[PDB]
Amino acid sequence: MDIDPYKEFGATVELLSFLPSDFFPSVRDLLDTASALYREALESPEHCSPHHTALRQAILCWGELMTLATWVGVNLEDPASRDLVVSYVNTNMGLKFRQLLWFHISCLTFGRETVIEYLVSFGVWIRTPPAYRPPNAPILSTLP
Amino acid sequence: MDIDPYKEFGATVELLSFLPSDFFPSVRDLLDTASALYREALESPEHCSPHHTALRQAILCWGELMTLATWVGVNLEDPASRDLVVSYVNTNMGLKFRQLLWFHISCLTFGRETVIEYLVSFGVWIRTPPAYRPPNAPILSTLP
Amino acid sequence: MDIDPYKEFGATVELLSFLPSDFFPSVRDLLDTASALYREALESPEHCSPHHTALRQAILCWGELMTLATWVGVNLEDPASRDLVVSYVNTNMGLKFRQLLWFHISCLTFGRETVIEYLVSFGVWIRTPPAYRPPNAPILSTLPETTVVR
Amino acid sequence: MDIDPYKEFGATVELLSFLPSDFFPSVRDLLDTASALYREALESPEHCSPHHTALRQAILCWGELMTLATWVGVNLEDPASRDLVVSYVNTNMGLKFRQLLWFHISCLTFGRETVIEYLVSFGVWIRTPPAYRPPNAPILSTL
Repeated sequence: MDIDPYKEFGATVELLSFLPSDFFPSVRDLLDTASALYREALESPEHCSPHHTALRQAILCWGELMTLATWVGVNLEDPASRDLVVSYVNTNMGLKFRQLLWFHISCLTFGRETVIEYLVSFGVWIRTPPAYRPPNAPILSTLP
Repeated sequence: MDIDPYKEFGATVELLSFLPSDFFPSVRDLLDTASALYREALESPEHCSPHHTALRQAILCWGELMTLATWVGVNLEDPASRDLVVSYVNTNMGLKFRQLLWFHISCLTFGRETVIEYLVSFGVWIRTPPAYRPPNAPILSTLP
Repeated sequence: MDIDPYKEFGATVELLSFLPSDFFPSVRDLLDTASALYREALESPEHCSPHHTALRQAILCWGELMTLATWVGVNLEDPASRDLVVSYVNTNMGLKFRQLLWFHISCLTFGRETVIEYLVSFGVWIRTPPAYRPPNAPILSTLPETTVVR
Repeated sequence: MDIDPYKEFGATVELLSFLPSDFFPSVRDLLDTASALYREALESPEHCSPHHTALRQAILCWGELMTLATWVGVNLEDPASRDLVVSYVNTNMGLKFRQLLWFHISCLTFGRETVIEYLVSFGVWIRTPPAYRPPNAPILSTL
């Protein structure tokens, strides 16, 4: 099964590649935003939304990966190898889950259509070469 | 954040641990069942069901966990350690994911209420002394 | 004060004295059935049923007995004495609390009248001599004789 | 499970911790009161009240604990460890069970709301410093 966790919603892994890897906030900041804005909804026993379901699952997924990495590192005896494996994790699983959490939190806060239009607009902005790129990058906001 | 994944479906980790650990089919068997029965639905751009969303997320998480495991295993060179770490990841993460995939596949196939009643019935059955319980173990079936 | 814990429910200790020890699941299995089936109602702040009240009190006192026995054993210095106290508790209080928890869980699941009818039938079966009673004991279950869920 | 034996009624263990450990009457006095006032109600085949159910269970299971304690003491070696066992049984199980018996008997006799109000009032009384603490400790009464 070649499953794309976004085509269920309307985006694709290549639509989120418009945003660079250095754009997404850290996992700590994303989970803090989740606990701040959507905590009661996430622990509610209701199917509040597909975004809520996917977000619950993703949070538990990162919990499992962090448990595994912590146990492996605790049993590990070589700190250089520990740094290498934590860099590998943060590079691949870290980036993938930062993408997932950014997408779901933003679709909950501002809206799925707005998030997809923002993806297209930021793709345009980041494709435009710097000499002709506006200093005001596009951003999701509920204010003028 | 204290997220219980089964809660939004009406179940609990206490209810899925109410069944034995060696009852749940292997992760390969469950993934094969998923690919054989609901591949076109898991790869389709539709919120077919909360079970479909949770199943997509669980499959992707198992892929990521196995990716981390095989990467660290290929980079390491200790066979006893391979055995220890594979046993650890199995008995914890593989058990959690066996419970998850079993629950979701069985729900999609038979019914959420049917799966919950099966949980309670099979638990009481395994706990009842043999001479005072029905001789055959309970099992879910589509054939009338 | 000559209190019968089942009398308020219409059963009696003489009616539950026919069920053999092998008929009841272990105290751990019964407490697990409770925790997995009616935990939300047993921890709730509202009276749900006389069975729920009696079951709460039974679980609490089983815990207290267990803590007492654990303290006694930890203090004690003889392995044979530890085995003896464990055997005594498991044959005197273990069986009684198995009876109580089984009764209340089964009344919550199936029904009080159904448990009482099953007790009468099991009494007949268990008092009938072996060469004259059917080989399979009467069964109180939530499943048919095929044990296949659809 | 975290079953609180008073939660279904309206009190908690945090609420009953207001009263000290030396305040509750002895199990003998509590069982004598229970007998004299509600023997026919606790021996009757009726769910007269959740308080009656809890009181029946408490009486029988305290008798169970006493049977275990007497067997252990009869089998034990020396009066030193015997009195140590008895002191442990008292300070923990006897205290908890006279808490339970006091709560349910007082509820049955005066009223559940009255018992909870009495708990709050006794908390206030026991927190007030002695120089300003009245000698008339709060007491449950009908007349």
